[PDB]
Amino acid sequence: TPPVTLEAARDNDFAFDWQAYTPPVAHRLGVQEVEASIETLRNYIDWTPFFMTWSLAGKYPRILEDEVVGVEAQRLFKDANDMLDKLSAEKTLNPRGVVGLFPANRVGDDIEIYRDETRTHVINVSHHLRQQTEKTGFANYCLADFVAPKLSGKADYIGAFAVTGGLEEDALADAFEAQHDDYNKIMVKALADRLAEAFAEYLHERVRKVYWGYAPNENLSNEELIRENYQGIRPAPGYPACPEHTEKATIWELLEVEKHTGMKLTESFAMWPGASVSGWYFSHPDSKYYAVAQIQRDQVEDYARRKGMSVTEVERWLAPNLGYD
Ligand SMILES: Nc1ncnc2c1ncn2[C@@H]1O[C@H](CSCC[C@H](N)C(=O)O)[C@@H](O)[C@H]1O
Repeated sequence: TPPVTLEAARDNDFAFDWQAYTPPVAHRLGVQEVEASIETLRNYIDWTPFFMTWSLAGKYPRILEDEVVGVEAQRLFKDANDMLDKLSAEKTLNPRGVVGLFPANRVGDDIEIYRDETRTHVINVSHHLRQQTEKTGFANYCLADFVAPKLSGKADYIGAFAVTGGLEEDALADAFEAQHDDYNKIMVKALADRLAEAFAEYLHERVRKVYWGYAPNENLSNEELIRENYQGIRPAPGYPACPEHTEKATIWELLEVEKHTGMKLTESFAMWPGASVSGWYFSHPDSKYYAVAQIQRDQVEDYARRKGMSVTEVERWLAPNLGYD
């Protein structure tokens, strides 16, 4: 599909009657350190990516009864849960996280995040990109579109989070490495990954039901959570609706992530521990995932201005999304 100008894309933003809508008010404004036990998180694990890591095809639980890999799958599942039992009893891998909710409003392709409900002083800006090709019967989406425009005068909110399967991951994996035990090195890293993703799922439910509080009576099964049968999204920097990784630095500042969790960012803006998830929370009922995809030089240069970066810097961070050489 052919490219459009930045202005043409913005003229085709997500269309919504903000005058008739009351964005749900965040019940708990502020930043809260959290933790979750392995016992708590194991009921929020999505096991299917675990089997994928072990190069086995099929959806859990059906994979256990499969005819070619079911026996192997059952053995992997037993070893995994045996290791979860031990990590749990010995408290040797300890999931940690932090959550925050803030007053927020959209301005253009960005989301202003305010110190307080006066909505004057901006403590941070969450910057977003916009789809920039010809859209047939649909908006040129930008994640900012799911927050009320400041011009509408509607009180709106944004959340963020960072969670990890635990700071101990490297020590446990490295010890299996020193033992030449590649099986259990793979296993403990796969389990840390499951616990991080389970914590992201559990904490998102906590946010919808309690911290933000717009779905207090939600009652979804784990399978329904895996199918994303809830209202709102938790998009993560680096993923297709917000591919620009340096926005993780804004999450780290907003939530004081390292102070509250021990989690760190690298020079490439990768998270440490490896088993880590971070992202935003959007409440809007029409919010959804999509791909920004390829963008043009006008949007790159505008993003650079808004970020305080040179055009050269932004072309490094957005290299995979450049629709030009
Ligand atoms: N287009 C997109 N833009 C931003 N984030 C996306 C995205 N598509 C998926 N995600 C992210 O990926 C997560 C889903 S994958 C994680 C849950 C899954 N049950 C598992 O264990 O693997 C989403 O919650 C969101 O954080």
